[PDB]
Amino acid sequence: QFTDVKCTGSKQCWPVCKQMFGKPNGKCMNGKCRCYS
Repeated sequence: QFTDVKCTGSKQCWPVCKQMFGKPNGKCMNGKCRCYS
């Protein structure tokens, strides 16, 4: 899924997603994190 927090690339989005949802991977999109499956 998507997030509503500031990201600075996939790397920052990995822990951020891990925390929010629990999908330790993901990518960033012009400011917000994205998770994977």
